[PDB]
Amino acid sequence: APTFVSVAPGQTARITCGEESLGSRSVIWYQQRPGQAPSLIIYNNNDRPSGIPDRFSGSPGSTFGTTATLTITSVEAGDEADYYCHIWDSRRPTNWVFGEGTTLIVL
Amino acid sequence: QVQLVQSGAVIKTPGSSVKISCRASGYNFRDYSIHWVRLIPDKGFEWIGWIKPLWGAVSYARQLQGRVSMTRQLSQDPDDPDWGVAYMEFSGLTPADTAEYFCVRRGSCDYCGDFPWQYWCQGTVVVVS
Amino acid sequence: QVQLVQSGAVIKTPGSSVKISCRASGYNFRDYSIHWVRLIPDKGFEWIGWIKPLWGAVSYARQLQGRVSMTRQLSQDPDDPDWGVAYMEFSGLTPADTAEYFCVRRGSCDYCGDFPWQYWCQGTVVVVS
Amino acid sequence: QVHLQESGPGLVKPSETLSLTCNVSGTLVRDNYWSWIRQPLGKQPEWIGYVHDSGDTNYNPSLKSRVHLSLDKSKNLVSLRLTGVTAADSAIYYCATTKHGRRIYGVVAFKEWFTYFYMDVWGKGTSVTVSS
Amino acid sequence: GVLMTQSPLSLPVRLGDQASISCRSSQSIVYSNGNTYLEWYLQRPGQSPKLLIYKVSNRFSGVPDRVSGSGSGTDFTLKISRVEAEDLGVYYCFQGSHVPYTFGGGTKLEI
Amino acid sequence: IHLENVTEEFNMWKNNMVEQMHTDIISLWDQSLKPCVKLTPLCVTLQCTNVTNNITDDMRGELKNCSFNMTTELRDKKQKVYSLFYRLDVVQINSNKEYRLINCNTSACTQACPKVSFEPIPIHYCAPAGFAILKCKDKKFNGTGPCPSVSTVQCTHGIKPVVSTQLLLNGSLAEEEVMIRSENITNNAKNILVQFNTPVQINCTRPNNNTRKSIRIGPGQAFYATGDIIGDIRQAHCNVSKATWNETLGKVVKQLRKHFGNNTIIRFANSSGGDLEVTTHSFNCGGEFFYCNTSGLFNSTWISNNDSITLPCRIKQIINMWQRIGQCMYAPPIQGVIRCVSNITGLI
Ligand SMILES: *[C@@H]1O[C@H](CO)[C@@H](O[C@@H]2O[C@H](CO)[C@@H](O[C@@H]3O[C@H](CO)[C@@H](O)[C@H](O[C@H]4O[C@H](CO)[C@@H](O)[C@H](O)[C@@H]4O[C@H]4O[C@H](CO)[C@@H](O)[C@H](O)[C@@H]4O)[C@@H]3O)[C@H](O)[C@H]2NC(C)=O)[C@H](O)[C@H]1NC(C)=O
Ligand SMILES: *[C@@H]1O[C@H](CO)[C@@H](O[C@@H]2O[C@H](CO)[C@@H](O[C@@H]3O[C@H](CO[C@H]4O[C@H](CO)[C@@H](O)[C@H](O)[C@@H]4O)[C@@H](O)[C@H](O[C@H]4O[C@H](CO)[C@@H](O)[C@H](O)[C@@H]4O)[C@@H]3O)[C@H](O)[C@H]2NC(C)=O)[C@H](O)[C@H]1NC(C)=O
Ligand SMILES: *[C@@H]1O[C@H](CO)[C@@H](O[C@@H]2O[C@H](CO)[C@@H](O[C@@H]3O[C@H](CO)[C@@H](O)[C@H](O)[C@@H]3O)[C@H](O)[C@H]2NC(C)=O)[C@H](O)[C@H]1NC(C)=O
Ligand SMILES: *[C@@H]1O[C@H](CO)[C@@H](O[C@@H]2O[C@H](CO)[C@@H](O[C@@H]3O[C@H](CO)[C@@H](O)[C@H](O)[C@@H]3O)[C@H](O)[C@H]2NC(C)=O)[C@H](O)[C@H]1NC(C)=O
Ligand SMILES: *[C@@H]1O[C@H](CO)[C@@H](O[C@@H]2O[C@H](CO)[C@@H](O[C@@H]3O[C@H](CO)[C@@H](O)[C@H](O)[C@@H]3O)[C@H](O)[C@H]2NC(C)=O)[C@H](O)[C@H]1NC(C)=O
Ligand SMILES: *[C@@H]1O[C@H](CO)[C@@H](O[C@@H]2O[C@H](CO)[C@@H](O)[C@H](O)[C@H]2NC(C)=O)[C@H](O)[C@H]1NC(C)=O
Ligand SMILES: *[C@@H]1O[C@H](CO)[C@@H](O[C@@H]2O[C@H](CO)[C@@H](O)[C@H](O)[C@H]2NC(C)=O)[C@H](O)[C@H]1NC(C)=O
Ligand SMILES: *[C@@H]1O[C@H](CO)[C@@H](O[C@@H]2O[C@H](CO)[C@@H](O)[C@H](O)[C@H]2NC(C)=O)[C@H](O)[C@H]1NC(C)=O
Ligand SMILES: *[C@@H]1O[C@H](CO)[C@@H](O[C@@H]2O[C@H](CO)[C@@H](O)[C@H](O)[C@H]2NC(C)=O)[C@H](O)[C@H]1NC(C)=O
Ligand SMILES: *[C@@H]1O[C@H](CO)[C@@H](O[C@@H]2O[C@H](CO)[C@@H](O)[C@H](O)[C@H]2NC(C)=O)[C@H](O)[C@H]1NC(C)=O
Ligand SMILES: *[C@@H]1O[C@H](CO)[C@@H](O[C@@H]2O[C@H](CO)[C@@H](O)[C@H](O)[C@H]2NC(C)=O)[C@H](O)[C@H]1NC(C)=O
Ligand SMILES: *[C@@H]1O[C@H](CO)[C@@H](O[C@@H]2O[C@H](CO)[C@@H](O)[C@H](O)[C@H]2NC(C)=O)[C@H](O)[C@H]1NC(C)=O
Ligand SMILES: *[C@@H]1O[C@H](CO)[C@@H](O)[C@H](O)[C@H]1NC(C)=O
Repeated sequence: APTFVSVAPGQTARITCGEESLGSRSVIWYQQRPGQAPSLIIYNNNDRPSGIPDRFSGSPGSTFGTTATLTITSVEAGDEADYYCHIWDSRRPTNWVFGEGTTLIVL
Repeated sequence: QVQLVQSGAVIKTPGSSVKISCRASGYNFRDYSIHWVRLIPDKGFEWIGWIKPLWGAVSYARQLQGRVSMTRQLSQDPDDPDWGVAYMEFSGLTPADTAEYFCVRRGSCDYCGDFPWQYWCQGTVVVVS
Repeated sequence: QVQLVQSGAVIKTPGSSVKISCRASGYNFRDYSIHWVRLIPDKGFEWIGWIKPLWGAVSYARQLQGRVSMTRQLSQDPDDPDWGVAYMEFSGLTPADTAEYFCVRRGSCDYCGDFPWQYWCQGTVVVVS
Repeated sequence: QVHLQESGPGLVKPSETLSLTCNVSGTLVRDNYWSWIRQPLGKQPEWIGYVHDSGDTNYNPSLKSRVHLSLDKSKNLVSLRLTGVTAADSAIYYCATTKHGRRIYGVVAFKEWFTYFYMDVWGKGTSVTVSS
Repeated sequence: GVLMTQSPLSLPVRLGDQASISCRSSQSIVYSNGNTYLEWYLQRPGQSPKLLIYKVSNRFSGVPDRVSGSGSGTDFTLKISRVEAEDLGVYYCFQGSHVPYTFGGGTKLEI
Repeated sequence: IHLENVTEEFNMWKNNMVEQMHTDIISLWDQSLKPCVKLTPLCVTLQCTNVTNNITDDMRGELKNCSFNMTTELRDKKQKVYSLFYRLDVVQINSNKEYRLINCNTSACTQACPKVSFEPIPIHYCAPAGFAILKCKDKKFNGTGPCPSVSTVQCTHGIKPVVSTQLLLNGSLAEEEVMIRSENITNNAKNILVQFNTPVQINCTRPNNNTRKSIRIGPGQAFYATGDIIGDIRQAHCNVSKATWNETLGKVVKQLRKHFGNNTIIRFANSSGGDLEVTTHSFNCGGEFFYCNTSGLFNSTWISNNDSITLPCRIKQIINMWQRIGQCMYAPPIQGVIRCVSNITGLI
């Protein structure tokens, strides 16, 4: 179940999560630091809130028939956390469970 | 020929809804309008409305809108296209509505216009308790 | 309109066989000829051959016989009869065969002759290792 | 400056009416949409759902019957009640706030839009243990 | 009627620049053989109105090489390349397809 | 050419050459169908279900995903195949819930060939040798009574055939004013033609994205069913401009008050009822038929002193035009997001 996103630091990580898209969607990306609470990183399809760091780019949600991705550049040791996607598809019903965890480990 | 058959008379409770089925036969039913006229005793005649059976284009008198409704049923077979049914649904009854109802057809001639009728159903008494 | 779409350019090893599909659309494909012509760099043009798709009657140039083959495929439906496909198969490759190939159609006017072409495919680069 | 504080009994027998509390900071109970989320150990979280004053009381259709959320305007807390604790209930539980948003894709007059939610901040948790 | 709609009326045009006066008809002005009969007028205050062009393109004899008509169907635009003081005043459209003919309203060139 | 000192009484109401054109267009409409496929093997038991969508309890979906047995090119084997249909073409035959087509209890149906189009084209009528066609060229002329300036002609001008019930489209513009015309306005059983001058632009669209899917019924047979819908399941609709419509009603009220006294309240209302394609208004937009609710225009009253209007539509696939006893026409679904632009020109 944990997909291994082993990446060298300074490089680009691409995390895929969730079901293949049918309608227009809205994705939310979270993260889970070990031993701690969750925290949001991305709230719209390509929008991050205030105070959060940059370099977390999101795919636009108008693509019809792909999987939700998340582009990170220049990772570090503090970025070691499990990830979760949370899609809102305008055709499928309300998702009462998150995606499957894509753990992130830096080289 | 042209034949026009209605249903029988009816006792109805006040505030109810009534249905009258005027059945026509002997002519191509998709061509001529069907009008509805009422006779109240000691009031004279009174127009109600008309229907065109081709699409169910209806039109009602102003002082009875919201209360009356019309439907039609065509004949869908390649052998008997002639017979047609018109239904009147009439709601919001008063004891003043006790009267006699007629279904009529336009006269078949070319120069006679829309309103002067020729044929008449045998008339149905509607009596309100 | 008259549209001629070829395939893409391709690397090929020496001594192989290469297939090039010229797809025509926007006209009745069963009527006109499809000619194949080549452009070698620093040689000028060079004719290759022609095909008539009604029965697939082909004819080749002299100095390329035994090496070229032409097939066609029609549209067999009463809905979309316009589109047609002409395949060229070209065998016995040499490094001199690195060139760019073109499928063409006769000009559509009635007084236009058989050879002066109007419409041209986008050209396919063939390159031999 | 906002943070929360969960508290439960901690050691729970099966077939028991569970209850939980959540203390607030800065933002009072009236202001914002609240949400409870569970997460089993080594598993994805399970968004149990959200609550707000004045008729915003939608629940998860997974449980749908044995869970009732509650508020505390007097002491300014958020509380929860579960009925019939099972063995799969051993999960760390999160009270949290959330923010709305109207995602519009078609014509607004034809109801061609939908509301999405997302948790801005989180709590600390309490490992509710189901055991004999 | 087949009344012409002139656009625009007032054109204050500096000396040396271009000018464009369009007319739009209600119908097509196609005469029953193929040759539409369009005309463009002059007017100064105090002179009788006289002709510059008598076709889509072909011009009155004596008219210099700066005025040109073009267009199709309903839309017919006059274009003057270099505007002098003689060009000032009221211009018109005119039809020749079928009677009764209709003049426009009058398009003034100014400075 | 023209003609002088001449006056002829006309008529539009007891005029001929319209009585033969309604026969001509129907008789020509039948000829473009007989070379095409019949749907005898398709009136069959259907197994339907809802399309994948967030469905509500109160409001309802409008597409049904249906699967059914079907023949092959060969006669021994059969196949299972599925398509999408609208709510207005299946009825429930009577746990499970299985449907059937609507027109199968009255008439087998004709698929139109997808090669032919239904777009309007100019038609010029012409009179043969030994006749003539006169044309009134008056400005103020209500269509009945003597025209004082006639003009003969060899053939008529551009006459395109459209099909629409309310709000006729791509019509002929009035000259300067707005003209109402009728046979006898104190009578009501005759319609009232209203022809105005400035055309109201109307945009109409379906934003959904289709896919056609060929199903071979037998030798040389192709049932073009609807494949999958890519994107957002959305509703077809039309737009008109608010201010232009509020203006053009203001013109026709000023015209209507000439026949009814200046001190008269004029108001407008939705259609009184009946079958489908007389309550709404219908049209064909690039090969597909709409039925579009027009309550959003006729909601007014008129005292004797950036936005736009959307109005939602419905799409049937089988039509029953001219209400013929042995006739229907399955229309082929067309690809892509579809829209068209037109000129509302007259009212009825
Ligand atoms: C008839 O008239 C009506 C009434 O005016 C018209 O209805 C309007 O239709 C438009 C579009 O059809 C609609 O516009 C929306 O505006 C929203 C708010 O600005 C936009 O958010 C939205 O675009 C986004 O969604 C699309 C589909 O998902 C994306 O493809 C698009 O790129 C936008 O997505 C961006 O933003 C999101 C934000 O999260 C992001 O996730 C994406 O990655 C991307 O960056 C629509 O365009 C209007 O709201 C409608 N209503 C009104 C009142 O105007 C109708 O169009 C008219 N029809 C015709 C034929 O004229
Ligand atoms: C009232 O009057 C107006 C004015 O004519 C009508 O509007 C026209 O409607 C027709 C048919 O609905 C439109 O014709 C269609 O246009 C499509 C758009 O393509 C245009 O643009 C591309 C891109 O530049 C050009 O390549 C192309 O030549 C067009 O200019 C076409 O895609 C359509 O072709 C489709 O159908 C044919 C049918 O044989 C297929 O074979 C093709 O493969 C293709 O799928 C078609 O040509 C026309 O564009 C409209 N005009 C304008 C200005 O938009 C209204 O329809 C009319 N009102 C009513 C109710 O009919
Ligand atoms: C799928 O569609 C259903 C349609 O019922 C959506 O459920 C509804 O969502 C609304 C929120 O947009 C819920 O709240 C309501 O909001 C209004 C506006 O504030 C409020 O006044 C009402 O009192 C109500 O609280 C509504 O309860 C809810 N209904 C149900 C039955 O769940 C659902 O969100 C859609 N899901 C997706 C993923 O599209
Ligand atoms: C209409 O209903 C039919 C019912 O058969 C739907 O077809 C089936 O749709 C399901 C998904 O809902 C497909 O299952 C999926 O198949 C892929 C690849 O085989 C697999 O990776 C998935 O895990 C899942 O099993 C199924 O293949 C498909 N069958 C056929 C014959 O198409 C159809 O999708 C429905 N249409 C709409 C618009 O909902
Ligand atoms: C003209 O406007 C009036 C006023 O809105 C429309 O009357 C309304 O019509 C709708 C639909 O017929 C009625 O809705 C209800 O829908 C439920 C759905 O199941 C049904 O069970 C009810 O019996 C009823 O049909 C609505 O009640 C009705 N308004 C009133 C006050 O009765 C009328 O439809 C409009 N005309 C046209 C041609 O649309
Ligand atoms: C499929 O569609 C049918 C009919 O629309 C649904 O059945 C009922 O639909 C009405 C209105 O949509 C609801 O008010 C009822 O509650 C529905 N009944 C039931 C038992 O759900 C049906 O729900 C739809 N979905 C499925 C999965 O069959
Ligand atoms: C298509 O044909 C098959 C073959 O008969 C149908 O399958 C049978 O359906 C009946 C009634 O539902 C069952 O009693 C049989 O047991 C089915 N056969 C088998 C082998 O299971 C099928 O229902 C038809 N329709 C569709 C949509 O597939
Ligand atoms: C159409 O116009 C004609 C004449 O312009 C009208 O005919 C006359 O109308 C007046 C009053 O409307 C009557 O007094 C005359 O007796 C009519 N003459 C004839 C020969 O009919 C005609 O009424 C107009 N029709 C409409 C519907 O406006
Ligand atoms: C409707 O769906 C079709 C599905 O094919 C879309 O066509 C694709 O469009 C994308 C966008 O450029 C292309 O990359 C694909 O190659 C197209 N597919 C094919 C098979 O050609 C079409 O764009 C959709 N319509 C709209 C308006 O988006
Ligand atoms: C109907 O659609 C057409 C599409 O071309 C509209 O025409 C353009 O609309 C845009 C609006 O974004 C304007 O900015 C352009 O100036 C319009 N073009 C022209 C030539 O004027 C048209 O406005 C639409 N009509 C309505 C009523 O919505
Ligand atoms: C045409 O549009 C009107 C405007 O929405 C529809 O009327 C509404 O119908 C709903 C129920 O379907 C009612 O709750 C609303 O009160 C109605 N609005 C008004 C202003 O009365 C009408 O239903 C549409 N036509 C059809 C056939 O559905
Ligand atoms: C609808 O009517 C309008 C009238 O305003 C037409 O628009 C003009 O058409 C002429 C002839 O094609 C053009 O020379 C003008 O430039 C058009 N004016 C504008 C503002 O576009 C229009 O062609 C008609 N048809 C449609 C489909 O809109
Ligand atoms: C066909 O079936 C429909 C659905 O019940 C019904 O209303 C109609 O009367 C039927 N047709 C005939 C001719 O009976």
